[PDB]
Amino acid sequence: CDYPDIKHGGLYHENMRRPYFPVAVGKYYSYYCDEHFETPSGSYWDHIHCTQDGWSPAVPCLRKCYFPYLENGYNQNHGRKFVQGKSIDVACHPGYALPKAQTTVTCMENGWSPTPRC
Amino acid sequence: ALTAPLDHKDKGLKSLTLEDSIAQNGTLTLSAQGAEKTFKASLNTGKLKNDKISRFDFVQKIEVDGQTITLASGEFQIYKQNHSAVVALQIEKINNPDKTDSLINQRSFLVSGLGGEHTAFNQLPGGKAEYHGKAFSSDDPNGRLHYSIDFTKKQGYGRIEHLKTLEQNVELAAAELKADEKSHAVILGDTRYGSEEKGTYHLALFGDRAQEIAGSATVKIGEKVHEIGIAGKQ
Repeated sequence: CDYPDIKHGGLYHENMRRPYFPVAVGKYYSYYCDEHFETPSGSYWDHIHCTQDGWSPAVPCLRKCYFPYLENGYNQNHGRKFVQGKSIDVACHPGYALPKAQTTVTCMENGWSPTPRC
Repeated sequence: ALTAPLDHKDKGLKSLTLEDSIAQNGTLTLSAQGAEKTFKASLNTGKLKNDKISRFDFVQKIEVDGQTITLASGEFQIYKQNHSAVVALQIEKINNPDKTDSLINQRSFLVSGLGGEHTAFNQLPGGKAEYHGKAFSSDDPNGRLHYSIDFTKKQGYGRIEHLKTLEQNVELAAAELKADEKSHAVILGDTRYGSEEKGTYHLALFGDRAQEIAGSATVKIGEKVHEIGIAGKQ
């Protein structure tokens, strides 16, 4: 495996490790995830492994979306963390709604889609 | 270390930057003996004891939608030398995904970074040098590091002894001494149980004449990865 291109993250001790690539199958390194992202284990860091099929995890950093405060909406989901791919229905106050007749928001690689607002 | 400014009269290393120890562009708060200091993405190491681990309680935080949510918390471990330092994080708990204003127990140990005056690859002396110091892991702070560098041959090797959580001494196999992106001297090689490969170690040389070494190592026993903080001196 050559130097891992960790989209939305990176290796710890980058400077020390960079000169010694490529690495053999079975080698592994500690890595972190950037702001708005996390590892599949739900942490800010883990180890990335050089396997016969390349680097594992294949998607080392997943978007995490925090449900925002809704003015003119119900705030039962306020606080709550959602992982990339997860969706949630938006409950608005009477007389308010999500734009474009939308009913749910989804955590995409770039954040909430659409933006959760009533 | 958390409150006082930097004075020349302190036994070096005097100052340490904690960039790599701050996650998700948030803040790191270190506390000990009623004192507190927050770091946003130096620690006065000059006040700390040399050739010893200094332990501070830590809390890693991020700001989301107005609310300061705790990412993680535990014990921040720093091993101090004259021209170098090694930082490890014993994570005790992490943000509860379901109740963001609270936490859950989840233990992990990470060697997050280093600090000090790095040796330039062009500052390497001739012949050989030997280094002695500490090896520390999760609930295992009394390991020993033995390391030898042949500067002419551009090679190093060593051993980690006395790690309670390992039951075999770790061989730091013969590894090449290279220059990194900043032209600083570094080594990287295999960790072993005799001849059997278990992970990787890597060291950086510190001081104007390679007086010290500092880095980290890994041992994989089954699926469990053991991270080890390592540092030595002539």
